[PDB]
Amino acid sequence: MHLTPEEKSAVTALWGKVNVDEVGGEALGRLLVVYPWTQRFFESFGDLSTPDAVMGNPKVKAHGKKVLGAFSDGLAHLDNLKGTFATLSELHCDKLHVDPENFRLWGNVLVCVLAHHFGKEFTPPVQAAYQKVVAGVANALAHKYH
Amino acid sequence: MHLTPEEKSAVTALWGKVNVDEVGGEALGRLLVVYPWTQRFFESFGDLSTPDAVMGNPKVKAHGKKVLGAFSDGLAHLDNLKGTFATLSELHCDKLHVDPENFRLWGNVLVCVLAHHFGKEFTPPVQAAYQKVVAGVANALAHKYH
Amino acid sequence: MLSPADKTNVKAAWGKVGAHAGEYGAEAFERMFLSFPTTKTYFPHFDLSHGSAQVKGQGKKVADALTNAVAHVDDMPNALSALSDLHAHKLRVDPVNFKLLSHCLLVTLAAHLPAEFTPAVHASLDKFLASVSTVLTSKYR
Amino acid sequence: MLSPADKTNVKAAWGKVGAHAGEYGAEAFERMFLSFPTTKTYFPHFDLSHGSAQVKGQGKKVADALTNAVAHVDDMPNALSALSDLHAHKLRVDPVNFKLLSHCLLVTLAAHLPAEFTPAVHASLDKFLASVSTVLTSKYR
Ligand code: HEM
Ligand code: HEM
Ligand code: HEM
Ligand code: HEM
Ligand SMILES: [C-]#N
Ligand SMILES: [C-]#N
Ligand SMILES: [C-]#N
Ligand SMILES: [C-]#N
Repeated sequence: MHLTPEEKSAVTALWGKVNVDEVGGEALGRLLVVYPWTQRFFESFGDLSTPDAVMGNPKVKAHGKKVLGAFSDGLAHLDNLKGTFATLSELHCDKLHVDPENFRLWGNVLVCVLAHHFGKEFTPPVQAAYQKVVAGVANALAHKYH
Repeated sequence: MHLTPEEKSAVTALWGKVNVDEVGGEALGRLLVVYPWTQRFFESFGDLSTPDAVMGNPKVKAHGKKVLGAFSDGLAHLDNLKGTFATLSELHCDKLHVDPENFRLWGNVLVCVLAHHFGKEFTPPVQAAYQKVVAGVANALAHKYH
Repeated sequence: MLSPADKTNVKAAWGKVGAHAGEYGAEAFERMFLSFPTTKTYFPHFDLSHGSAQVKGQGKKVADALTNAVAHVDDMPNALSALSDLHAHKLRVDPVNFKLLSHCLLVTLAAHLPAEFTPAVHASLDKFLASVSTVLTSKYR
Repeated sequence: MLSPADKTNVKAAWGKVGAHAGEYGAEAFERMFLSFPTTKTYFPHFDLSHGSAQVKGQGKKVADALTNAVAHVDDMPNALSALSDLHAHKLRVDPVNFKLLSHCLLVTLAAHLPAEFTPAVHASLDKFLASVSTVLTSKYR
C-alpha cells in the first residue's frame, strides 16, 4: 500500500465528516445482506433473515461502530497497518476462522457506503485513494493467516 | 508467510529433485490452456489455439524455464520474498499490466504440476508447505501494485 | 436466475437511472480507470481524459446492453450471447475485470441514487451485475 | 455448459478414477484441511485424523454426487438442486471453499493419474469442477 501525501490527507479530510455511529451499522448490515454466507459468523446476533431484520438489529449496529473504530485506528497509522491490525488478524484466523477473501468483500461494501453517504463528494480520485486504503487493511488482516 | 523449519527443508528437499527444464513449460503451458485469457499477454509467442500448439511452442518452453528459475531464487530467500521479487512486481504491474489475481491462479497450476510429477511423494503436508510458499510469492509480486 | 423480488428491484432502480444510464456508465469507467489502472490497457487507442467522448460512448454501449439485459432478464445467456463471444474469444478479457466494473457501477449508482439505494436494492443490483458477468465469462470455463 | 470434447474428457477421466472415487474424495479433504485450516470448521464433530471413517464417508458422498453430476452433465442445476439449497441456505458455505476443494481434487487426480492428466484433461476437469461449484453457489447471488 502506497498512498501519496495528497491521497493521505484527502482520505483524512473526508473521514472527519464521517459519523461512525450510523455508517458503522450500514456497512456491517449491508455486508450481511449482500453476502449472505457471512451471516454464519454472527449467529448469536439474532435474526438476519431479512434486510429489515438485519438493518434493525441493535447488536449489528453496536458491533458495526466498534469495527469502524478499529478502522479509524488504521487511518491514523497508515504506515503501520500490519502492526496496527496484528491482534485482529490472529483473532479472525484462529478464533473465528474467517476466510481472508471476505476482507476484500468488506472493503468494497464500505466503499459503496461512503459513496452513498457523501454522494458527489466521493469523487473518482477520492475513491481511488480509499480503494488502496481498503486493500491495505484487507492485507494486514490476512497477514497472520500466512 | 510463515513456514516452520520443517516446512522450509521439505520444500527444499523436494525442489532439488525438480528439473526446471520440462516442468517449467508444463506450468506455463497449462496456465495458458486452463486459464485462456492469459494467452492475451503472450501474443508474440505464436499459436496457442490448441493444447498441442501451446505444449509444442518453444518460446513457451523457454520462457517457462526462466520463470521457474526466478521462483528458485525465492526458495533460496524465503525470508526476503518481497525484496527478491520487487523488480518483477514493478515489471508485471507497470509494463505488462497483469492483474495480481492471476498470480494466485499461477500458484495453483504449479502445485498441480508438482503433484502430477512427484505423484505419491507430493503428500498432503508437502502440499501444505508449497501452498504457503506459493501464496507468499503471489503476494510479493502483487506488492508493487499497492 | 434472480428472485422475482430481485427482478422488481432491478427493473425499478434502472427506471430511476433512466436517461442517466449512458452518463452513469461513463462515470463508472472513469472510476474504474483511476481505481484499477490495469484496466486501461483494454482501450489503448482511447482518449481517457475526463470528458472524453470515447469513454462516454463506451458507457452508453455498456448502459444499453445492461438495459437490454434488464429487458430479457429471463433469457440473458441468449440475450447476451454475442457479447459473450466478443469478450471471451476475441477480446480475451480477464474475468476479474467484470467484477471491477460491476463494483464501480454500484459505487456510481449509490452516489447518484441516495434514497433508492437501500440495502435491499443494493443486494438486488449486485446479484444482477454478478449474473451479467457470469454470462459474459461463460465461454471461458 | 462444457464443450462436447470437454464432456468426453470428463466422462473418460472419471472412468479411470472408477472405484477410487470415494478414496480420491477423502484424500482431497485431508489435503484441503491441511492446506486451508479454515475449512475444518465446517465439520466440528468429526474426527479429522488421517484414516477417519468420517472423512472417508464425506469423500464417497462427494465422489458419488460428482458421479451423479457426470451422469447428468446436461442437467446439473436440476441434478444438483437439493445440494444447492443445503449448502447455501442451511449450511451457508462460503463460496471460496468450493474453489478450495476443487483445487485439492485436481491435485489428488494429478497425483494418481499421471498418464491421463494431460493439459487438455486438466482443463476439462477444471471447467467441470468450476461448473459444479457454480451450481452449488447459485442460491447466493
Ligand atoms: C476490515 C475488516 C474488518 C475489521 C477491521 C474487523 C474487526 C473486528 C473487531 C474490531 C472485532 C472485535 C474484537 C474484540 O472485541 O476483541 C471483530 C470481531 C468479529 N469479526 Fe471482524 N473485522 C473485519 C472483518 C470481518 C468479516 C468480513 C467477518 C466475517 C464475515 C468478520 C467477523 C467477526 C466476528 C464473527 C467477530 C465477533 C463477533 C462478536 O464477538 O459479537 N470480521 N472484528
Ligand atoms: C509467480 C508468478 C510469476 C513469476 C515468478 C513471473 C516472472 C517472470 C519473469 C522472471 C519474467 C522475465 C523478466 C525479464 O526477462 O526481464 C516474466 C515475464 C513476463 N511475465 Fe511473468 N511471472 C509470473 C507470472 C505471470 C503471469 C500469471 C502472467 C500473465 C498471465 C505473466 C506474464 C508475463 C509476461 C507477458 C512476460 C514477458 C514475456 C516476454 O517478454 O516474452 N507472468 N515473468
Ligand atoms: C457488464 C459489463 C460489460 C458489458 C455489458 C459490456 C459490453 C460491451 C458492448 C455491447 C460492446 C460493443 C460491441 C460492438 O461494438 O460490437 C463492448 C465492447 C468492448 N468491451 Fe465490453 N462490456 C462489459 C465489460 C467490459 C470490461 C470489464 C472490459 C475491459 C476491462 C470490456 C472491454 C471491451 C472492449 C475492449 C471493447 C471494444 C473496444 C473498442 O471498441 O474500442 N468490456 N462491450
Ligand atoms: C463439489 C463440492 C461438493 C459436493 C458435490 C458436496 C456434496 C455434499 C453432499 C451430497 C452432502 C450430503 C447431503 C446429505 O447427507 O443430506 C454434503 C454435505 C455437507 N457438505 Fe458438501 N459438498 C461439496 C462441498 C462442500 C464444501 C466445500 C464444504 C465445506 C467446506 C461442504 C460441506 C458440507 C457439510 C458441512 C455437510 C454435512 C455435514 C455432516 O453431515 O456432518 N461441502 N455435501
Ligand atoms: C467484524 N465485524
Ligand atoms: C511469467 N511468465
Ligand atoms: C465494454 N464497455
Ligand atoms: C461435502 N462434502
